[PDB]
Amino acid sequence: KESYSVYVYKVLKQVHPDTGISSKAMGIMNSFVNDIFERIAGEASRLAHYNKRSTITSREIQTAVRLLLPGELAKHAVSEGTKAVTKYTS
Amino acid sequence: SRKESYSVYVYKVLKQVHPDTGISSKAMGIMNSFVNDIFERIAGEASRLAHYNKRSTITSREIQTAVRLLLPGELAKHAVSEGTKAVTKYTSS
Amino acid sequence: LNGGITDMLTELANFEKNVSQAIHKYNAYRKAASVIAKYPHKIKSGAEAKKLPGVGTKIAEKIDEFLATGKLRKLEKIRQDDTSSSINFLTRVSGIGPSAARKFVDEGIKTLEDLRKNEDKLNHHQRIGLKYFGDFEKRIPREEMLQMQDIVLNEVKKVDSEYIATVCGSFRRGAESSGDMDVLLTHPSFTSESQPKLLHQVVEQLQKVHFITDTLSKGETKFMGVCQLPSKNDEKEYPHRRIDIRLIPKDQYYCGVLYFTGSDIFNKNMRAHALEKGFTINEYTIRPLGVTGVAGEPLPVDSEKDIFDYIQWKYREPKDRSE
Amino acid sequence: PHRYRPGTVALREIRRYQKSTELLIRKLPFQRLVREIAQDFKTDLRFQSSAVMALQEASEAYLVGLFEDTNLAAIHAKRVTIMPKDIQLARRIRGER
Amino acid sequence: PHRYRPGTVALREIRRYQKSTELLIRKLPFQRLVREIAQDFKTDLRFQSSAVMALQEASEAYLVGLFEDTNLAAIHAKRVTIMPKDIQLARRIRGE
Amino acid sequence: TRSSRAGLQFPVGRVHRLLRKGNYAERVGAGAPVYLAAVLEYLTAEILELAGNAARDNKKTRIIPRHLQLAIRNDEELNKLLGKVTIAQGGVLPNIQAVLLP
Amino acid sequence: RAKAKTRSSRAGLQFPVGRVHRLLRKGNYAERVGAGAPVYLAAVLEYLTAEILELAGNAARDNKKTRIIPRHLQLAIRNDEELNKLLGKVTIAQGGVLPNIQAVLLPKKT
Amino acid sequence: LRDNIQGITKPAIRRLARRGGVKRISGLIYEETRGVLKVFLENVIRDAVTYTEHAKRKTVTAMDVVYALKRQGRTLYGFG
Amino acid sequence: RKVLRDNIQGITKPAIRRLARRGGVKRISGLIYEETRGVLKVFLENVIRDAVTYTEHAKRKTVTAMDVVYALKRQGRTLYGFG
DNA sequence: CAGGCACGTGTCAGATATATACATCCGAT
DNA sequence: ATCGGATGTATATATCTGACACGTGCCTGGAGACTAGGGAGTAATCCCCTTGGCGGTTAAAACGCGGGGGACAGCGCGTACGTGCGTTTAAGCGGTGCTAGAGCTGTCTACGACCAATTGAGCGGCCTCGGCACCGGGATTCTCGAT
DNA sequence: ATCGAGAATCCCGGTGCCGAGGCCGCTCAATTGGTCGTAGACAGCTCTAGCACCGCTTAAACGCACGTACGCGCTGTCCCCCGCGTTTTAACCGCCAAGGGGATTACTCCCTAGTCT
Repeated sequence: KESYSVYVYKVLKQVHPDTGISSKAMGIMNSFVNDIFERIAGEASRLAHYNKRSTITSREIQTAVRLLLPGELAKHAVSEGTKAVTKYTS
Repeated sequence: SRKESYSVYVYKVLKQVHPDTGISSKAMGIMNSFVNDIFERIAGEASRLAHYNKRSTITSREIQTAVRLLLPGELAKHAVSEGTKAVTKYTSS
Repeated sequence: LNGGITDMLTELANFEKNVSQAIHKYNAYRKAASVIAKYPHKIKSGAEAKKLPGVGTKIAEKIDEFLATGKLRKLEKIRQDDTSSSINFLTRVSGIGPSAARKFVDEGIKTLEDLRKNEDKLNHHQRIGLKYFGDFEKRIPREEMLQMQDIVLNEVKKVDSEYIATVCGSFRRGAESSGDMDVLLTHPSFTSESQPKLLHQVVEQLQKVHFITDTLSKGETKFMGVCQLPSKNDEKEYPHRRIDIRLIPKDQYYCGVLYFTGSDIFNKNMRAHALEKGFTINEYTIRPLGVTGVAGEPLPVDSEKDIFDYIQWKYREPKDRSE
Repeated sequence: PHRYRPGTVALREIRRYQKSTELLIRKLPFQRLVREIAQDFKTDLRFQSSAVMALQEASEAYLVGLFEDTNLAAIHAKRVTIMPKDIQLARRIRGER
Repeated sequence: PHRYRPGTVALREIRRYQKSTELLIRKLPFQRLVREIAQDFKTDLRFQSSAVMALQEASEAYLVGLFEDTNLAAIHAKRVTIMPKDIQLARRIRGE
Repeated sequence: TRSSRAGLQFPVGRVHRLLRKGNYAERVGAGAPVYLAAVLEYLTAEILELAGNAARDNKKTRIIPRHLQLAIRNDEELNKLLGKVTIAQGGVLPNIQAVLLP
Repeated sequence: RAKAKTRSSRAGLQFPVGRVHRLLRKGNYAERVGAGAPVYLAAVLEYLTAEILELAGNAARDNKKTRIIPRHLQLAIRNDEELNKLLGKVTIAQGGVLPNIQAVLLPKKT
Repeated sequence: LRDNIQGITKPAIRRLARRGGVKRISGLIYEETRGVLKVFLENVIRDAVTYTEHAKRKTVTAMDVVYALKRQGRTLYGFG
Repeated sequence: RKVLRDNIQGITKPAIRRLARRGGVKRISGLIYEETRGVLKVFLENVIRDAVTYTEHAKRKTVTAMDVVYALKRQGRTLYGFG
């Protein structure tokens, strides 16, 4: 029963409060988020394997995001992720 | 260091097939890279295919399915036949 | 009334804690035993315990099986299990616990005799706990504990007259007996925003007058050790007792005294009153709760009466802090 | 009578089919084709309806992309009418053959 | 005054460069170009020689494929000379 | 929970569980699920912003897969991130070559 | 304690089932690995390598050489119609390309 | 089941090509597009049926179809 | 320290001509050299970015060949031979 | 072991399309 | 001119949601001092592997120029492909009626995951001689100019 | 449709050369019994959704008739790149300094599952 429906709905309400999303587009977003998460996790896993390190950390996912996404999206994503992790640290 | 490769192995296969032929070092590294690439490809496909079906292990069935997936027609048919003969001879002990 | 049910719940809690690595089953069983021991009626069925909040399905079935048969098959089986019972017995030693219990039983050490024969396998804390196994399990009569308070206070004021030391706990609540000694110490020169030795002089002079005889652990703020009242040299010597001394900053000393005075049900009742009145109270400080829940800076505390005043609650004597 | 210039109603129809998001392929013939091409691999296998719909969607996307690319090739050839030479070259240059 | 007909010397060198397997690009200019592109990102980089060999011959493979597809595009237009418009066709329809 | 602690709306617990059960590495560090949650939140926020801006056009208050395909194809970088994926009943963005037009 | 015989000899293969088992273990593809999986994969690798070197050996033999170099390997891989499909996305160092000229590229003669 | 290939009709190909963005169509386009559609469909069905056979079930699933699609680069969204 | 500049012109016209002859063309239009140089520069930049990011990982200041063949494998090239 | 609770799952007024009649501009001849 | 068709507004369908209540597996356990150990970070080499000059040496790049073949327009038929109008044919839709297998749950039991000893197969040094890279001559083959 | 006169292009040995391949010593990771733990195999039970059938309705497909407009085909111009001398020049080819960093090895710090308060 894995789904990301409530979370993407919360994100949409946060960005566009007045706009609703249909069920078909909801499933498309579910598939898109699963695709991106699988891609990043696989890239991070093989990157950990090449460097002979046995654990995935914040640095390895940061590098995987740097490879996978194009330029300005990559820099925005890494900035937001570093902000989130340094918030969670404190 | 302790670098590992498929040197001894591919040389034995060649001498089994062609008794009067040698391999240059660059070509030997090429064969090594080819073997590693095919191994990684087949093992990754088998791993994914095991993960879908909620199974927690890799066995002969999904490797056979993987080599039916990546390998095309004739090559796949002969590879499946050779693999299944080999595994039957092994389990016969 | 219900002594057997409470005893069985206590035994099950002990087995869950020491054998099962299940602290939460142990806590649930102890809570059930406490709420059952306070029930002023002889239990007639597990469902009767189940109607009131507390006791769940498993404990109700176990109580029903006891009422039908007079025992629990699982409890009887685990009582005669040499490994589990040996682990449970070994966890009674101060310092020798679950990890040590499993390791010792795995290497054949199951009784106190094997522990004494294997001294080199025990650390200092485990060795001292083994040495005073009988003494530690004894309760302290209020008169002996008054005498220990007297000795501690004279030694503390001998170290420096500016020190403030308070014996908290069930004794401060007026109970006729306690299982150990709890002393809280402070000095005006030591605040939260200000010596690494202030505990040391008190500990050293308590060593000098031969009141405290063993040290289990000692740091700059917390000391746990073993003490014993001086003998008359013509009467039986007093058993060894556990003593803890906690150094707390002056701005947190009274909050610490309130925490370590208890009682526990009184602690949660006061904490819930503070929360429903807009304050958060911990062991150390008292802080406001905003309209968004954000905790503020700690408020100045100079007495227990102060803490009672902030939560608009009449100051209750520790004798009246049973719940 | 009033007739249209060749290409005019073609442009109207290209707009009306490019704006909307239909399936453009009759469901029953596609399903029959899928069942008839699947029986070669395994005899008497069942099909979920969503599987047939997914196959139709994938075929639509693949074919529409191929047609866009081969139109681009035809326009490259100083030509406006598409011929099968264009389709096979679009397939070959994309590595599919 | 014996001059070969235009195009014939083209086919016979086509035979030569399809029969042999060298690098077809000088090592030093390629290495300097690689170092320039590298220092565009970040400074103070050193390259192993195997790395720049890998870049060199991967680049040869890519350019060979691009010119093969460009030739296909040119022959499609009833033409034997490849102009850049063929290159944008190959790049566009290949999907890059 | 940690998602509130990290100031995020995607579930750090669920993505940590997936990293456990997806079998990518033998052990996973503490900040890995948090950092993935942040990245996924950013990507989803970008997609929904573009989709809502597209839905502002056509006077549609509800997101349609056609709107999502339009928003993806209009952007430059998101076009390349999702180049080899097809959106079901998404259609294509309107485009007619100049030579065809009279 | 009998005389140990390697599992590759038990299955009658040349590639090591043991090394493939080890790589499957510490490659993190699945939690558990069955017994027949490495021997099946080793047999598959045996067949693929045998095909490649047989074709490369033939390409060396009809080129009047008695040692396989990368040119022969790439010719053998790219010459076959379906073996190419397995390796259609790969480039081979010092490989070269097959000699092919389109018909219109040839002179019109006449 | 016999000539389902002719099931997809010439106006259907014409409409699909219109969505592709083309103006004029030859006569021979229809046979070539039928052939390429058949080869693409059998390429997808082979992998989908292989997945179904591995699962020991006698019905395919749309999940198998999207898996077979993702295997050969044509990723599909909106089905799981 | 010796900042390199103006090396894209180092890829000479005869080099592009030789690569084209290997490709199989008969004649070459005069202005495809600049386009080929641009095509090559963008391809090298795409590969080098991934290689440099791989080399930034593991805090290594030298770019080996194994990480760059990993970078080539990322972009659907899967180079054999080296490494 | 006991609670607390955050997702998952039915179920209905109502925003949200959605198809159907005229007026207007454009579009080709 | 001139006769007709894609967009703006009303306007009655229609319809697919979002908030609202149950249910049920997740989920954190609640406050913190130690505490004796495991991975991970840090300092100290060794050497080797890349970089930077240094001067010969010449294959290859740069350049110029005649001119010939192809890129590019332009014109002309002409047949293949758009529109347009019957008509007819099979697709959608809406029911029914079975029932094959998708999916779920409860036992076990036969595979695999660890784990000490043991050894033999594979990895580094280490020669050594032969397959093959050059290398001029001598025939062969290919190509262009006349006629 | 030929011949003839020159430029590429394979066959003759030789020459030597460096690396392919046995060979030996070493060592560490497959291999062999043994224990436990649990992951699927296998059964049985629901129940649902997928196949089959029938009728009704109507919108799209098919066939036929025209009109005409892009597609080839053929000339005609000219210009642009190719073939082939000359004239630089920068790539090779060793031949060393030299020093910076990538592996190894000993030492010390987050963390860590409890252990107890």
